[PDB]
Amino acid sequence: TTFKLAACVTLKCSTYNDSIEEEIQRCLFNTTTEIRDKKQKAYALFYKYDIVPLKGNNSEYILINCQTTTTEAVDAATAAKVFKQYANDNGIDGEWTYFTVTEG
Amino acid sequence: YELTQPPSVSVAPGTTATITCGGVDIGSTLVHWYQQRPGQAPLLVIYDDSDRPSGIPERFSGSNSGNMATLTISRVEAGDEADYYCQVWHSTSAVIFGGGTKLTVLSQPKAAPSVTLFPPSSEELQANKATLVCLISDFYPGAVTVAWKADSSPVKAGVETTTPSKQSNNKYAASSYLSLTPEQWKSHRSYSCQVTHEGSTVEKTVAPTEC
Amino acid sequence: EVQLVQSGAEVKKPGESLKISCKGSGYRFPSSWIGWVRQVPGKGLEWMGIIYPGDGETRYRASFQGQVTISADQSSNTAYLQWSSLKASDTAMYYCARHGRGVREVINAFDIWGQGTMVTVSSASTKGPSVFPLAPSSKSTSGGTAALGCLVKDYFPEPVTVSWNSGALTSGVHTFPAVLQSSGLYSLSSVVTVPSSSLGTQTYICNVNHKPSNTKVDKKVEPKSC
Repeated sequence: TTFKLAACVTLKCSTYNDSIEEEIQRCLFNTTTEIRDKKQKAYALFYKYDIVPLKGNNSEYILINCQTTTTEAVDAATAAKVFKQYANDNGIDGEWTYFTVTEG
Repeated sequence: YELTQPPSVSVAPGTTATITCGGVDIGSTLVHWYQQRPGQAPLLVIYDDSDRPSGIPERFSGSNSGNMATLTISRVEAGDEADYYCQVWHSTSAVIFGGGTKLTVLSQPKAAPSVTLFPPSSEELQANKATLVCLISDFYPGAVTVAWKADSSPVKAGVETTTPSKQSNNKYAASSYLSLTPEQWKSHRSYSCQVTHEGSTVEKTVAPTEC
Repeated sequence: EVQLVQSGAEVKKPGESLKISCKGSGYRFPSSWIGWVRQVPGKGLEWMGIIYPGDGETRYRASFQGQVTISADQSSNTAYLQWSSLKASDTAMYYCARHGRGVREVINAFDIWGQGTMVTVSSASTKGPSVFPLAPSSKSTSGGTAALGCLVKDYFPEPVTVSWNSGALTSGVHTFPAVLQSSGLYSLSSVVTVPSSSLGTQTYICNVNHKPSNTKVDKKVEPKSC
């Protein structure tokens, strides 16, 4: 019983002026997890807080990129173990469901 | 923490150019790219590695990997000739800039530099002073590094180097002087001037025993 | 327009303090860092310091610590850089640039730049050039052609004129730009290429004119006598 996993990442792209949504493909994949992690680790250094809202200036949308892997296990429940290991090996550890990992 | 940018970059018009920025584990941070035309303030052309401020055309692309950041220029135009710098914000070292890379859009064939090295004169040593002169003319593109060696040991003090200038021929000229006391000159076997241009160095040497 | 404007160019002497300014318009001053960056002519960019006016926070470079001071007038939307004592090494172009504060909406890099202010420190006193002859030799000759020239050193201010044999000679002459050395004094070189056969008979003479000191000098460029 070759199981499947769904590693999902969330994002929200700034809509370009008069662009077909078929563009956002790029806008979607240019901003993967690693990029989000190093962007958070980089802004922290010169980060200053201000109450004044800058979020209400433009129009944009929210979307998700999910990828899927597969594995075969002789045992039913052992699969998850491997998954977790592999996640720690190459992926972010989101919340887990039955298999689905969500970071958002 | 230093950034290794290449001194010179040259490509033909309408072809894609690339500019490299070498850092130790540089992929673990965000790199920005700035444009500076000679005599003018810098201009942010790329930030967050790929994003483009307004007014910057799609011709500018950016990318970053483990130990190398790249800035790509498509549909190169003669208007994009200028100095490009990479910059980061290190965990400890605050802001760091790349050494700077000069990009030139070719208007003529590349040409190597005419390098001449001149020891100090006699009349100058009787004045208890000495100067080596390394003169570089007729080279293109217009970006050349220089180094000096006293008996094969590098030397950085006493060196004064000219910013390349536009020779009348639409080619470039430049010069570098090294100042020494008569004794330093007389206490070395040779002195070597190394002029690098487009990944090609010319090493010219002289010696106090001159004739 | 979101723009920054910097004060006018200044020329000073070592030891005298100096304060320069950076006034921005079109945005909320306190919601953005203001960085100061140095550029020696013909050299890279050297980040000196940065200031967040909202808290007044300042962060300097290891080197530029004791030398400079940064201030922020929030009421006039203005940033200031100051030296208590100047040096020669501080001669350069200085740029002030805005920098986002670490939010996704803003640009987190030096987006807006200023025109720049030139700061020139030179105790240099009007001085006349010394002229020396760069003689040809084996290492100055390759296949018929042979190079020679004149060196003009330790003169201020600019300019000087170099001719060769009273302007008669025009072919094969390169007069190089002048270097501004640490002492605030300039130097340059005039070179000419010529056939080797001529080194023996033809006498070559470089004429140097520095009007500031009324210093006219003609040097003969003799081939070294071994």
